[PDB]
Amino acid sequence: PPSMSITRLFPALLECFGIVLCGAIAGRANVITSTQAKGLGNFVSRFALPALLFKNMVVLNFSNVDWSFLYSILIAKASVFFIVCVLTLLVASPDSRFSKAGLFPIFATQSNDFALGYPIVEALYQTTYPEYLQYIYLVAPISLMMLNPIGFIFCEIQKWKDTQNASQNKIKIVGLGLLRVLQNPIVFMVFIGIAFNFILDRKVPVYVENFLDGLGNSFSGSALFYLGLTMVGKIKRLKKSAFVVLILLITAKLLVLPLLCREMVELLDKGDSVVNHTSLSNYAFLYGVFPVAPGVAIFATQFNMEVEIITSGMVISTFVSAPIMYVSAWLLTFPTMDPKPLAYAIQNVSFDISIVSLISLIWSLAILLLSKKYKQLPHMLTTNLLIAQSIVCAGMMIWNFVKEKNFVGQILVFVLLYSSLYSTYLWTGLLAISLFLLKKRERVQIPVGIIIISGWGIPALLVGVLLITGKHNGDSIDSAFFYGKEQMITTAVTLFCSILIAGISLMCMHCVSRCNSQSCILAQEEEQYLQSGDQQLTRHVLLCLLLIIGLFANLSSCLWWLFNQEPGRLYVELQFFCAVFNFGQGFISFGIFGLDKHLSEEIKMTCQQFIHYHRDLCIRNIVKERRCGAKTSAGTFCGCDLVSWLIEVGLASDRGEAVIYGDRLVQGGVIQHITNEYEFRDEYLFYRFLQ
Amino acid sequence: PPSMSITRLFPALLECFGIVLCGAIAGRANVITSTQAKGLGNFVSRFALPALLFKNMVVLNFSNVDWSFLYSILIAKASVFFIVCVLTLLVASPDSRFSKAGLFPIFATQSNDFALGYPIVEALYQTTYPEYLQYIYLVAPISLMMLNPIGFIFCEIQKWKDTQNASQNKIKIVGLGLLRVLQNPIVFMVFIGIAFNFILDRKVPVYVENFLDGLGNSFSGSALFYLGLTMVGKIKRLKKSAFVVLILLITAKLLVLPLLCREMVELLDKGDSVVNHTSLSNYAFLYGVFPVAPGVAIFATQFNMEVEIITSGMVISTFVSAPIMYVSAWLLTFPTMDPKPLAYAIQNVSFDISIVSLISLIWSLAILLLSKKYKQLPHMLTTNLLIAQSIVCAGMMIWNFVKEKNFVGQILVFVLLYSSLYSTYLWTGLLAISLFLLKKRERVQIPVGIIIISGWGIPALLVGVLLITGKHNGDSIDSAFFYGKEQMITTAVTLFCSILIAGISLMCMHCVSRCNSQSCILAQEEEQYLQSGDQQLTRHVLLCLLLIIGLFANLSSCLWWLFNQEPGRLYVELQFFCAVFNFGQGFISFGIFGLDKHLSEEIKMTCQQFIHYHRDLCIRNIVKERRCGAKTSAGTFCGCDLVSWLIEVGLASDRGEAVIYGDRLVQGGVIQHITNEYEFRDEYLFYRFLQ
Ligand SMILES: CCCCCCCCCCCCCCCCCC(=O)OC[C@H](COP(=O)(O)OC[C@H](N)C(=O)O)OC(=O)CCCCCCCCCCCCCCCCC
Ligand SMILES: CCCCCCCCCCCCCCCCCC(=O)OC[C@H](COP(=O)(O)OC[C@H](N)C(=O)O)OC(=O)CCCCCCCCCCCCCCCCC
Ligand SMILES: CCCCCCCCCCCCCCCCCC(=O)OC[C@H](COP(=O)(O)OC[C@H](N)C(=O)O)OC(=O)CCCCCCCCCCCCCCCCC
Ligand SMILES: CCCCCCCCCCCCCCCCCC(=O)OC[C@H](COP(=O)([O-])OCC[N+](C)(C)C)OC(=O)CCCCCCCCCCCCCCCCC
Ligand SMILES: CCCCCCCCCCCCCCCCCC(=O)OC[C@H](COP(=O)([O-])OCC[N+](C)(C)C)OC(=O)CCCCCCCCCCCCCCCCC
Ligand SMILES: CCCCCCCCCCCCCCCCCC(=O)OC[C@H](COP(=O)(O)OCCN)OC(=O)CCCCCCCCCCCCCCCCC
Ligand SMILES: CCCCCCCCCCCCCCCCCC(=O)OC[C@H](COP(=O)(O)OCCN)OC(=O)CCCCCCCCCCCCCCCCC
Ligand SMILES: CCCCCCCCCCCCCCCCCC(=O)OC[C@H](COP(=O)(O)OCCN)OC(=O)CCCCCCCCCCCCCCCCC
Ligand SMILES: CCCCCCCCCCCCCCCCCC(=O)OC[C@H](COP(=O)(O)OCCN)OC(=O)CCCCCCCCCCCCCCCCC
Ligand SMILES: CC(C)CCC[C@@H](C)[C@H]1CC[C@H]2[C@@H]3CC=C4C[C@@H](OC(=O)CCC(=O)O)CC[C@]4(C)[C@H]3CC[C@]12C
Ligand SMILES: CC(C)CCC[C@@H](C)[C@H]1CC[C@H]2[C@@H]3CC=C4C[C@@H](OC(=O)CCC(=O)O)CC[C@]4(C)[C@H]3CC[C@]12C
Ligand SMILES: CC(C)CCC[C@@H](C)[C@H]1CC[C@H]2[C@@H]3CC=C4C[C@@H](OC(=O)CCC(=O)O)CC[C@]4(C)[C@H]3CC[C@]12C
Ligand SMILES: CC(C)CCC[C@@H](C)[C@H]1CC[C@H]2[C@@H]3CC=C4C[C@@H](OC(=O)CCC(=O)O)CC[C@]4(C)[C@H]3CC[C@]12C
Repeated sequence: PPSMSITRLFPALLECFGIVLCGAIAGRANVITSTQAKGLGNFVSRFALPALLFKNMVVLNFSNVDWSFLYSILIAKASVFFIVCVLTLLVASPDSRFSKAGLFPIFATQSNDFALGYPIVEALYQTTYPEYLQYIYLVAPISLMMLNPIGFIFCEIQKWKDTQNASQNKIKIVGLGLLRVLQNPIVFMVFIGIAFNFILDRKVPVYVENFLDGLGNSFSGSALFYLGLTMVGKIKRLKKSAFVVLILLITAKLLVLPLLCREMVELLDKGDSVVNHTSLSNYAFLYGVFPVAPGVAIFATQFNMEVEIITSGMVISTFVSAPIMYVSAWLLTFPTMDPKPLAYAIQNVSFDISIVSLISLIWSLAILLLSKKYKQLPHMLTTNLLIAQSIVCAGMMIWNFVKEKNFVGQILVFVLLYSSLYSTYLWTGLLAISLFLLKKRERVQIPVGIIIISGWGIPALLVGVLLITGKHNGDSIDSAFFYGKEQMITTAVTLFCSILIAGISLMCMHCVSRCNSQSCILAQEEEQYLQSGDQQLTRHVLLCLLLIIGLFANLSSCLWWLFNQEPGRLYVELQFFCAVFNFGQGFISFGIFGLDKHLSEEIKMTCQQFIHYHRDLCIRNIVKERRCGAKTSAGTFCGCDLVSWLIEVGLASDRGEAVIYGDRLVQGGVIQHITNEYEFRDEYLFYRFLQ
Repeated sequence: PPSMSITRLFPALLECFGIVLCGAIAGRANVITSTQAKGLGNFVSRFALPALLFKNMVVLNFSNVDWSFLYSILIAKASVFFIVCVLTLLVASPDSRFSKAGLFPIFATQSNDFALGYPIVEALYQTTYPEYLQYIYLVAPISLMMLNPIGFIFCEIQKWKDTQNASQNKIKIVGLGLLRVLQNPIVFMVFIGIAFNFILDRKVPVYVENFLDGLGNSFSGSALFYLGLTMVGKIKRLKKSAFVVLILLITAKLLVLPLLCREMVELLDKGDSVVNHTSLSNYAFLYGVFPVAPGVAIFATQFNMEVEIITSGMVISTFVSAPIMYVSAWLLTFPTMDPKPLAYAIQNVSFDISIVSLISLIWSLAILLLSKKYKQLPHMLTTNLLIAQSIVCAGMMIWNFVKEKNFVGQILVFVLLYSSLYSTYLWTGLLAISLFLLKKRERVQIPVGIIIISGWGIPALLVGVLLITGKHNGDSIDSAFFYGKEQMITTAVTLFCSILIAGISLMCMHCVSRCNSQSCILAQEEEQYLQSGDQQLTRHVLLCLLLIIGLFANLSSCLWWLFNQEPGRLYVELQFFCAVFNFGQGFISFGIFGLDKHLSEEIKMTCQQFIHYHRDLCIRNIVKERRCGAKTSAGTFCGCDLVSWLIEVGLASDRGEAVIYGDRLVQGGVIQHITNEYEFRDEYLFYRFLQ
C-alpha cells in the first residue's frame, strides 16, 4: 500500500479551503463584520485551542515518540530562522533592521498546522501511520518556544531604539520577550498538559473527557472560518520592493523550509525500514509546505511593525500553500506506482480538479450573465475565455468517462476538449491584445466579432489539420498523446504563438431635493467617472499573467518532450503540472473574477442618535455640493467621505460598520442618492442628505 | 443490558452545561461582548447548523423510520400548543391577548434539541439504540413548520391590532407568517436535504463529505458557547404576575409536555417487543424535558413582544432542565435493577454530584477567602455554611471509598459526614435568622460567636446522642440507615426544627486635582454607598429558599419512611431525590455566590476621538458635582450616568462595550476616580475628568 492515503487529500483540502472560503464570503458580504469576528477569534483562541491542546497532550505517550523527527524539524526551522535573521541584519534599512529581523524569521518559521495542517495530516496519515498525528502538537509549540523568544527579543530591541533613552537594561528586554512568549495560550497550555500527563497515567477523567471533546472538536472548522474572516481586506497593492521581499519570504516559507526539513530527516533518521524512512521524509516535506500561521500577523499588529507586509504575506501564503502542497504530495508519492497506475492517478486528479473547477466556472459565468457586465469589451472577452474554460473542464470529465471505452465518440470528445483548450490559450493571447488596444487608443471602433471568430476558429482549424494528418491511437489514457508526436507539435506551436502574443503586449504595458439634469450635472459627472471604472485593467493584467505562468509551464513541457523525448524521472513532474494547470485555470479565473462585492425600531433609534448628537457636527463641513451650473442641492456627500468621517469620529470600528450604519440611515429616510440612481455604498458617489 | 447507557449521562450534561458555563463567564468578564457575540451567533446559525442538517439528512434513510414516534411527539406538541393558546385566549389582557397567544405556545412547544439535546441522546442511545438519533433532526423541523406558522399568524394578528386598518383580508397575514417560518434556515435546509436525499442514494459525495463533517462538527461545541454568551444579563427581576406566568410556562415546558409525549407514545406504539416499547416511551419522556430553544427568544425580539418574559423564561428553563433530565433519566431506568444494584447506583450518582460540587465549592470558598469579604456578617455566616457544604461532599466521597470496607474508621467518616450535613441544615436555619435580623433595625450586632458555636456543635451533640444509642449496622450501603431507625428519627427532628426556624424568619419578612480633606463630603458619601450594599440580602434569601426546598423534600422522605415504612415503588424516588439534594446544594451555593462581577496606539486613538468630538457634548451634559462642603472638583460623574450617555449617543451598543471604552479612556489618563481609590466600573462611583 502507499505510504499515505493520497486519494483522500483533495477532499480534505477542499474542506479546509472550502470552510475558509465561506468565512471570506461571510466577511466581504458584511454577514459577519470585523468587530463581530472578534468574538469568534476569542472563542477559538482562548477556549477551543487550549482545550484541543490539553486533551491531545494529556493522553500523549511521551515514551513512544520518535524524537529524531522533532530534532530534524527543529534544526531546520532554527536554520531558516538564523539565515533569514542574519540576511536581514546584513542588508536592510538600519532604522528598522531589528524590526525586519524580529518578524521576518517568525514569518518564515511558524506554520498554520493546528488548524490548516492537522486536517490534511489526518486525512493522509490516519489509517497507515497514525503516530504521525502526534508531532503536530509537539513541533509547533516547541518551535514557538525556541524561536519566538529570539524574534521578540529583536522586536523589543527595536522598541528600545524607538525610545533610545538612558535605559541600558539588557535583562528587561529579554524578560519582556519571554513574558510575551509565555503569555501565549499555546505555551502554558502545553506546560499544563504535560504536567497533567505526568500526574495522571494518560487516562483523562470520564467527567471531563466529554467536555474536552466537545470544546476541542469545534476548533478546526471554527478556526478556519475565523481565518477566512480575517483574510478579507488585508492584501493591498504593494511597492515593488515590498513585492520582491514578499516573493523572497514566501519562497523561504514553502521552498527553503520543506527541502531543509526533508534533508535533515534523511540525514538524522536511523530507521531500519526503508519504507518507514521514506514515509517519514515525505511527512517532513509536507510539514514545511504549511502556510504561515496567523499568529505572526497578530504579533506584528501588537508590535505595530510591518503590519502590511506580515498580514499580506500570511494572506498570500495561505493561497500558495494549497497547490504547492497538493503537487508536492502527489509528486512525492509518484515514484511508488507503475506508469500505468501513474496515468490513472494523473487522470483522476485531472477529473477531481475538473469537477471542482467546473462548478466554480458555472458559478462565475452566472455572475457574468446575471450582472449584464459582459457588454463591455474586456468583460466580453473574459466571458468568452471563461466559457472556453468551462468547455475544457467539462470535456475532461466526459473524456475520463469515455477514455478507451467508446472509440466512436472518442474523436468527438477529443476534438471538443482540445479545441476548447487551444481556445483558452489563444484567448489569453487575445486578452493581451485587448488590453494592449485599450492602453493604446480609447474609444476605438474595432469589432469584437473578428476577435471572437478568430479565437474560436484558429483552434478549430488547428484541431482539423491535426485530425487530418496521422491516425487515431485509441490506447493511450492521457489525452495529450491520443494522436502522437503530431498532436504534441500542434499543441506546441499554438502554445508558443500564444505566449509571443501575450509577451509582446505585456512588455509594452438653491435646490434641496433631486435636481434637474442641468442642476444635477455633478451626478452626471460621477456617473461618467463610474463608467470610466468597471473595467479593472489591473485585474485583467493579473489574470493574464497568472495564465501565462501555466502557458510557459506547458510550453516547457512540450519542448522537453519533443527534443529530449526521455522521461528521466523529471518529465513526470512536467506532465502532472501541465495536467493540473490545463483544468485548474478555472480556479484562477474564479478567484479573480468569480468573487466580487459588486455582485424598524432599532433603525429609528440609530437615526435618532445620528440626528441628535451627530447631524450638526463637523459632518456639516464634509457635506457640500458645488454649484451645478446654476443650481445645486449643496447637501451631497461622497460615500467614502462619510465612511471616513464616521470612522474618524468613532461611531464605527471599520468600513463594514460604517457602511452598515449608512444602510440603516438610508432605510431611516435620511441618506439617499442625489438622483436616487443607486444605493449607499463605500464608493465615490454624491448622496443628498434630505433634512 | 439497560435500555440506555445511564452511567454516561452525567458527563454529557457536565459537558453541555460546562460549555455554556464557559460562555457565560466569557460574556460576564467582558472577554466577548454582545456585539462580538453576534459574529459567533451568525456563524453557528448560518453555516454550522445548516451544514449539520444537510449532512444528517442526505444520509438519512426515510425507508426505515418509526413514524409512530414522530406522530406521537407532534400530537403532544400540538395538544400543548392548543391548550396553552386557548388558555391565554380566555384569560389575558385583551390589548395583548394575541401577543400572549402567539408567543407562549411556541415557548412551551419548541426544544433546544439540536445543541442541548443531541449530545445527551448521543451519550444515552448511541451504543444501544442508534436509530434514536435520527428523530432529533426529524421532530424539531417538523414541529417548527407545523406550529410556529400558527404562532406567527397570531403575532401578525396582534400587529394588525397595533395598526388597525380596513383590510379584513387574512391572506396577507397568513402569507407573512409562512414567509417568516420559511426564512428560517432550519426549514429550507431540511427541505434541500430531503431533495438531495431523493436525488442521491444516501451517499454524500466524497468531495463534500469532509467539508460537511468539518463545518458540522463545530456546532455542538459552539452553539452551547453562544448560548452561554447570550445568557448574560437576560435575566431580570420580574413582577409577581410575571413570576406566576413564568412558573406556569416552565411547568408547561418540563411537566406537561414530557408526560403528554410519554402517554401518547404508549398510546400509538404497536411495537411487539415490550423492552423496545418501554425504551421508546422513555425516549419520548426524555425528549420533552429539553429546555426552550433560543429561537423563541429571537422570535420575541423580532416581534418586540414580551422580550423580557420570553428571554428570562428561556434562561431559567435551560437551568431547570439539567437536574430534571438527570432525575428523569435515572428514575425512568430506576426499576430496571435489583435493590442492591439500586443502592450502588444511588451511591454512584451521589459520588458524581459529590466530586463536581466539591470542585465548584472549593472554587467558591477560595473566591470568598481571597476576596476578604468573609469579614462581613451575612458573608461570614454563609462562609461557615459553605465550609459545611464542602465537608459533607468530602465526607460522602470518602464514605463511598470506605463503605463496608474499613469498619474501624466507618464510625469516624459517618460522624464527619452527618455532622456536616446537620450543620448545613442548621446553618440554613441560622442564615434565615440572620437575614431576619438584618431586615430589622440591625443596631444590635449579630451574636457571631454563639451562632457559630451553636451551628457547629448542636449537630455534634445530635451525632453523639445518635452514636450512643443503638448499635452499628455496618451492612447497609446507604448512609441514611447505617445505624437504623434511630438515625431516621434523629435526622427528622433536626430537619424539622431547621424548617420551623426558616419558616418563622421567612414569614417575618475651586479644586481640580484633589478635594481638600475638610472640603470633601460627597466623595465620602459615595464611598459609604458601597458598604451600604455588599450584603446582597436578596441573594442570601434566594439561597435560603432554594435550600429549604430540599430540606422540605428530605423531611417528606424521612416522614414517609418513619410513618408508612413501605417502599411502594415511590419511596425510591424520595431516596434518590434526597441523596441528590444532600450533596447538590454546593451547585446552588456556587451559582448564587461563586460567580459574580465583583471579582497603546489604539487607546490613544480612542482618546483622540474623545478629545475631538465628545467632551463638549458630555461635560456640558453628564458631569455635575455639588459643593463638597466648601469646594469640590465640580467634575465628578457617576459611572452609570456616563455609561448611559455613551449608550444613548452611540459610542457603544450596550453596557459591556461602554465599560470597555471607559476602561480604555481611563488608561488614557482622562477618567479617574475622584480620590483614586477605585477603578472604572459601572456602579455609583464619582469620577473626575482631569483636564
Ligand atoms: C468537567 C468540566 C466542567 C467545566 C465547567 C467550567 C470550567 C471552565 C474552565 C475554564 C474557564 C476559564 C474562563 C476564564 C475567563 C477568561 C479566559 C482567559 O483567561 O483567557 C483565556 C486564556 C489565555 O488567554 P491569553 O491569550 O493568555 O490572555 C492574556 C491574559 N488575559 C493574561 O493573563 O495575560 O486561556 C484560558 O484561560 C483557557 C481556559 C479554557 C479551558 C479549556 C481547557 C481546560 C479545561 C479544564 C481542565 C479540566 C481537566 C482537569 C483534570 C482533573 C483535574 C482535577
Ligand atoms: C493550573 C490549572 C489547572 C486546572 C486545569 C484547567 C486549566 C485552566 C487554563 C489556565 C487559565 C486559568 C484561568 C483562571 C483565571 C485566570 C485569569 C486570567 O488569565 O485573566 C484573564 C481573565 C479575563 O481576561 P481580562 O482581559 O484580563 O479580563 C479582566 C476584566 N474582566 C476586564 O474587563 O478586563 O481574567 C479575569 O478577569 C478572569 C476572571 C473570571 C474567573 C471565573 C472562573 C470560574 C471558574 C469556575 C469553575 C469551577 C468548577 C466548576 C464545576 C462544574 C460547574 C458546571
Ligand atoms: C467541498 C465543497 C466546497 C464548497 C466551497 C464553498 C461553498 C460555499 C457554499 C455556501 C456558502 C454561501 C455563503 C452565503 C453568504 C450569505 C449567508 C446567507 O445567505 O445567510 C444565511 C443563510 C440563511 O439565513 P436566513 O436566516 O434565511 O437569512 C435571511 C437572508 N438574508 C434571506 O435571504 O432572507 O444560510 C446560508 O447561506 C447557508 C449556507 C451554508 C451552506 C452549508 C451547507 C451546504 C454546504 C454545500 C452543499 C453542497 C452539497 C452538494 C452535493 C453535490 C451537489 C452537486
Ligand atoms: C447557491 C445556489 C446554488 C444553486 C445550484 C443549482 C441547483 C443545484 C444543482 C443542480 C441539482 C444537482 C445536480 C447534481 C446531482 C447529480 C450529479 C451528482 O451528484 O453526481 C455525483 C457525482 C459523483 O462522481 P463520480 O460518480 O464520478 O465519482 C467517481 C469519482 N472518482 C472518479 C474520482 C473516483 O458527482 C458529484 O459528486 C457531483 C459534484 C460534487 C462537487 C463537490 C465539490 C464542488 C464544490 C461546490 C459544491 C456546491 C457549493 C454550493 C454553491 C455552488 C453552486 C452549486
Ligand atoms: C482555573 C484554575 C484552576 C486551578 C486548580 C488547582 C490546580 C489543579 C488541581 C490540583 C492538582 C490535581 C489534583 C487532582 C489529581 C489527582 C486526582 C484525580 O484527578 O484523580 C482522578 C479521580 C478519578 O475518580 P475515581 O478513580 O474515583 O473514578 C471512579 C468513578 N466512579 C466511582 C463513578 C466509577 O477523580 C477525578 O476525576 C477528579 C475530578 C476531575 C474533574 C471532574 C469534574 C469537576 C468539574 C471541574 C473540572 C475542572 C475545571 C477547571 C477549573 C476548576 C478548578 C479545578
Ligand atoms: C524566487 C525565485 C528565484 C529568484 C532568483 C533571483 C532573486 C534573488 C535571489 C537572492 C536574494 C537574496 C537577498 C537579496 C536581497 C536584495 C535586496 C532586495 O530584494 O530588496 C531589499 C529591500 C530594499 O528595500 P528599499 O527599496 O530600500 O525600501 C525603501 C523603503 N523602505 O530591503 C528589505 O526589505 C530588506 C529585507 C530583505 C530580506 C531578505 C530575506 C531573504 C531570505 C531568503 C533567501 C534565501 C535563503 C536560503 C538560501 C538557500 C539555502 C542556503
Ligand atoms: C522556481 C522554483 C519553483 C518552485 C515551485 C514551488 C514553490 C513556489 C514558491 C512560491 C513562489 C512565490 C509566490 C508568491 C507570489 C506573491 C505575489 C504578490 O505579492 O502579489 C499579490 C497579488 C495580489 O495583488 P492585488 O494588488 O491584491 O490584486 C488586485 C486585484 N486586481 O497576488 C498574486 O500575484 C498571487 C500570486 C501567487 C499565485 C500562485 C503562484 C503559485 C507559485 C507556485 C505554483 C506551482 C509551481 C509553479 C512552477 C512553474 C514552472 C514553470
Ligand atoms: C420533577 C418536578 C419538576 C419538573 C420541572 C419543573 C416544573 C415546575 C417548576 C417550574 C418553575 C421552576 C423555576 C421557577 C423560576 C421562577 C423565576 C425565578 O425564581 O427567578 C427569580 C430568581 C432571582 O432573580 P433575580 O433577578 O436575581 O432577583 C433579584 C432579587 N431582588 O431567579 C432564579 O434564581 C432563577 C430560578 C431558579 C430556579 C431554581 C430551581 C427550580 C425550582 C424548583 C422546582 C423545580 C425543580 C424541582 C426538582 C429539582 C431537582 C430535580
Ligand atoms: C405548578 C404547581 C402547582 C400549582 C397549583 C396552583 C395553580 C394551579 C393551576 C392554575 C392555572 C390557572 C391558569 C390561569 C392563570 C391564573 C391567573 C394568573 O396566574 O395570572 C394570569 C395573568 C394575569 O396577570 P395580572 O396579575 O392580571 O397582571 C397585571 C398586569 N397586567 O395573565 C397571563 O399572563 C395569562 C397567561 C396564561 C398562561 C397559562 C398557561 C397554563 C399552562 C399549563 C396549565 C395546565 C395545562 C395542562 C392541564 C392538563 C391537560 C388538560
Ligand atoms: C490544488 C489547487 C489547484 C486547488 C485546490 C485548492 C482550492 C480549493 C483553492 C486554491 C485557490 C483558492 C482561492 C484563491 C483565492 C481566493 C480569494 C479569497 O479572498 C480574498 O483573498 C479576497 C478578499 C477581499 O475581497 O478582500 C477567498 C478564497 C479564494 C476564492 C480561494 C478559495 C479556495 C481555492 C479555490
Ligand atoms: C494551480 C492554480 C489553480 C493556481 C492556484 C492559486 C490561485 C487560484 C490563487 C492564488 C493567488 C490568488 C489571487 C491572490 C490575490 C487576489 C487579489 C484579490 O483582490 C484584492 O485585491 C483583495 C481585496 C479585495 O478584493 O477587495 C482577489 C483574488 C486574487 C486575484 C486571487 C485569485 C486566486 C489566486 C490567483
Ligand atoms: C443534576 C445536578 C446535580 C447538576 C446539573 C448541572 C449543573 C452542572 C448545573 C446546575 C446549575 C447550573 C448553574 C446555574 C446558574 C448559573 C448562572 C449562569 O449565569 C447566569 O444565568 C447569570 C449571568 C449574569 O450574571 O449575567 C451561568 C451558569 C451557571 C453557573 C450554571 C452552571 C451549570 C450548573 C451548575
Ligand atoms: C439537583 C440540585 C443540584 C439542584 C440543581 C439546580 C440548581 C443548582 C440551579 C437551578 C436553577 C439555578 C439558578 C438559576 C438562575 C440564577 C440567577 C443567577 O443570577 C442572578 O441572580 C440574576 C442576575 C444575574 O446575575 O444576571 C445566579 C444563579 C441562579 C440563582 C441559579 C443558581 C443555581 C440554580 C438554583
